[PDB]
Amino acid sequence: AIVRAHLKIYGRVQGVGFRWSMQREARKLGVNGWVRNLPDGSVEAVLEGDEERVEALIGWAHQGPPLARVTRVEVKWEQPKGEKGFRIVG
Amino acid sequence: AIVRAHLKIYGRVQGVGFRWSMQREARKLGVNGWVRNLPDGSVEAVLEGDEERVEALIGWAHQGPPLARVTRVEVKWEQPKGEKGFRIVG
Ligand SMILES: [Cl-]
Ligand SMILES: [Cl-]
Ligand SMILES: [K+]
Ligand SMILES: [K+]
Repeated sequence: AIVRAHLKIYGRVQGVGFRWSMQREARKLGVNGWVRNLPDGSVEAVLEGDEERVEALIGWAHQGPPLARVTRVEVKWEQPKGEKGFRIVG
Repeated sequence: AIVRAHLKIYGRVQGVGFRWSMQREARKLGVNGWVRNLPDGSVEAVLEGDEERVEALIGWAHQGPPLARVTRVEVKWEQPKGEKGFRIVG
């Protein structure tokens, strides 16, 4: 089924390539959406596509790139909005 | 590469078949470890195996079975211990 996951990711997650690496992984998986930094130090993302591929990216987001140290992820499931491509937006 | 993720999972996560569904998904994916209910209403799990399989299960854990509502997952990455099979402990 097609799903849309809205994430907030916490930890040592800025300045370590999280957004670029997420985008690379989304494009490999065929997941559309976006990622951005928030001013509290967290990362916000929208992941939209086939449930298996979205879940794969959610799981990836608990590890992140080598220097990320994620402590927690929050997911809110949403109705698909027809995201096209995976973009870094902030 | 082999990884080990230690999770605490919060929300409406007990009394919804979460442990049974996680066990099913773990066995499907070939992830080793365990899951248990905690007295504060949260779920604790250890997931160990190939990183792609573990990541798929972590992603699944934010959806859960149909009635599950997962509000957050806390994660700690650990040194693998040699878990074999997945079981429910508590
Ligand atoms: Cl970044
Ligand atoms: Cl259960
Ligand atoms: K990492
Ligand atoms: K659910």
